Amino acid sequence: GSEQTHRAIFRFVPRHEDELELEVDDPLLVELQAEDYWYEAYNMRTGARGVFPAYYAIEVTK
Amino acid sequence: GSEQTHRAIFRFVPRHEDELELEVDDPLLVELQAEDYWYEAYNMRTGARGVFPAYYAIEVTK
Repeated sequence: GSEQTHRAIFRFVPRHEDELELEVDDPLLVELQAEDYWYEAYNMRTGARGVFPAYYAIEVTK
Repeated sequence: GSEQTHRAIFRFVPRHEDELELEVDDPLLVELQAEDYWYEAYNMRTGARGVFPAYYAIEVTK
């Protein structure tokens, strides 16, 4: 119950405290697709939670 | 030497004060391509300066 929703496609190294670090192909569970084009999610590989630029991830087919 | 170096390909709405807002197709002059995958640049359309995620722009070969 509650599974992967997206996948990171680009390396994202945070510059800000609220951001989620991403490594290519990281499995993601996106909680919100904010209006300002930022995604709020959990990185299923690292377990960390944070935000990142929307275009850094693609949708995974349920 | 203030010629265009890149062009934004994705919409980027800042969440942090040091970021540079981007609209698809904005011509950019990237001053620094930082090691943490963030670009420091000048938006030639708005005249604003700031940083943004590297993968949000492509390099012009003109």
